Amino acid sequence: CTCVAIIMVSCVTSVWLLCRTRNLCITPYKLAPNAQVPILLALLCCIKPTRA
Amino acid sequence: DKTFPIMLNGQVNGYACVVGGRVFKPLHVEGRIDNEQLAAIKLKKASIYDLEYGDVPQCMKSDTLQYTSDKPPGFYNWHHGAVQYENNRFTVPRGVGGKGDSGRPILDNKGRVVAIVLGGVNEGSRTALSVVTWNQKGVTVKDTPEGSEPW
Amino acid sequence: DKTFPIMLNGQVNGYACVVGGRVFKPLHVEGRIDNEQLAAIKLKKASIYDLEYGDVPQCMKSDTLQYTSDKPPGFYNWHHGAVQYENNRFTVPRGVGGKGDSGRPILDNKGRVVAIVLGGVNEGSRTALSVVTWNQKGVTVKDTPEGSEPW
Amino acid sequence: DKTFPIMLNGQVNGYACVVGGRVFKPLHVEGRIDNEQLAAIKLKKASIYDLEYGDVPQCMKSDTLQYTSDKPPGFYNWHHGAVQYENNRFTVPRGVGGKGDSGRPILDNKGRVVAIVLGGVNEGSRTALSVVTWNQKGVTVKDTPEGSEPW
Amino acid sequence: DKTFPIMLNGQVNGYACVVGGRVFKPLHVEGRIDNEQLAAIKLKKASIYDLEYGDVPQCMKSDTLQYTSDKPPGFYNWHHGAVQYENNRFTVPRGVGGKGDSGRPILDNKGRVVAIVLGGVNEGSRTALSVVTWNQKGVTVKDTPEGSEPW
Repeated sequence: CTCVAIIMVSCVTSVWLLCRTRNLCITPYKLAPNAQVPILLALLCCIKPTRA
Repeated sequence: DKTFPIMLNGQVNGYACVVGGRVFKPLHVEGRIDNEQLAAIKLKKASIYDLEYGDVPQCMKSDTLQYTSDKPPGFYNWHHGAVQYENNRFTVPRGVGGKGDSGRPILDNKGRVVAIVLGGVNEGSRTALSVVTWNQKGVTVKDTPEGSEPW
Repeated sequence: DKTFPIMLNGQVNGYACVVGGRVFKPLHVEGRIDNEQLAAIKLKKASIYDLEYGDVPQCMKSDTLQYTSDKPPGFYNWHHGAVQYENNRFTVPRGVGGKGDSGRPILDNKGRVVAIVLGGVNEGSRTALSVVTWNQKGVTVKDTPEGSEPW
Repeated sequence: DKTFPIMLNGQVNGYACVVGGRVFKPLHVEGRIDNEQLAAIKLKKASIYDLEYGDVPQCMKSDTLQYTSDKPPGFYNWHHGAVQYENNRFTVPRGVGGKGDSGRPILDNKGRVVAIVLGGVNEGSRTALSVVTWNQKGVTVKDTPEGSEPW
Repeated sequence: DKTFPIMLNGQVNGYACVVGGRVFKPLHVEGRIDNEQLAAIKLKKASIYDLEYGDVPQCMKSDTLQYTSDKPPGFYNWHHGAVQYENNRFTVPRGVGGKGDSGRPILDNKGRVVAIVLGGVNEGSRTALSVVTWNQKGVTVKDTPEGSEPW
């Protein structure tokens, strides 16, 4: 019971670290839709595809 | 230009600007926009880059166009006067730089918005404005001089 | 006249008309009546007769009066033109009858309302109107052409 | 003077005058102040004088000075007439003093507020009106005549 | 008249007036005096009455004669305007009430100082001054309004 609490706490901590990186993946580029996006920062590190 | 202000207890303490597709609002001010269409928008909080939501429908999009790259340091338009600096903001005289003047856009000679003011009340005889802009490739940056109180 | 429209998300999508004693609003549209006097009145459901409670205050009652039977074919004025028929409304030419025209009363030459437009956006060569009507002896009915899309 | 009237279901029901030190609003009448600056005043109940707590900010206070006691029996300018008495109230021409228009201040020739009306609808050919007043040394005393009626 | 600004780091930040019998200087400001013969004045702290020691010799005595009690509410010779009330200070308009001009006296029509200002930066629409007065027989009184920042 102590073991399964450690895995549950560490899973929701790393995935909130990754979600904060996910939110900062797109925030410098949503304010300017006219700016081009690199192909490295679209699929490998971040998730978003080319749109519009 | 179309710039709806922000009302709180009868007085005006901020301004909300509209660019192509998206609606801007400073985080430092609290209140409701006078446009009832803009009140139903789900504006979300974010970091210093001031990300909000442009959830407006199709009938009034692209009010003005945001200024692209290749920025010269010459003349630029402003609501209370003129600014003439690219890396920084110009030392505008007094009158402008009081309280509740946040969110006012800075336009170009073709009517293209370049920057949005956020601070820099007064820094002596020379007043510097803390604005957001795009540095080289359209990536939104935030430039803040020293001693820039929220204005 | 006295016809306060309904606004949802800051956009006019329907019109609510007041007849003697009771207010009539189409229930296939959504929103809120902009009058603060009208918004304090409860709403009760019905059929597509589109009934709303007539709990109006004393200072405003008997604004527009309805028209009974013995209705001629005649010529009846309309807010975007004219309609000249008795059994149905006149099939008005195209362009007239866009979106947001529901709930508009059709009046006589003496100001007597004889119909309230609900549906019938497109009806082939000319657009017929799906209105509510008072019959040959004072009972409200509803007339619909086939293939009438609602507003 | 700048006295904001009360609003109830559109029509007026009374006048809430503003005197320096404490704003005056009759609790005999009902409604809400439509002004946004006076809507933030906390509604505190009081004694039989029908008084509202004066939580007005001090900058827009004392714009209307109030007359002290020991008044002369001379002329006083009512909003729709003139009153000439000291202890009792002089007769007003008939017709004025209906319903839902009380709370209007009785001023002097110097513009100072002398008295705040609360009653006096119809009291025969000689129109007497129930009022609050300052008796001899500044004591706020309500005087109501025989057979008084609320306004 | 005869007033001395206080020299602190090159800019003016306060005014040190002189009354017949005893000189004055605001305690909340600091710096150096602008007179060679006032450099021997013993600086001391005191209570909220703003009490200094006027040990100047007879060579520059009897500059500004003081005024007694029973001050009329008429006109007064303020340096940037006028004051027309006795128990409270007159509501001076905007513009006046900046910063760093404490200790400025208020003159009478007979060339007599009646008061010394201390503070009241800004209150909003009007401005109230925290000033010293004499109540009934010559006893020194410090009078302050609510929310008076030193000025």
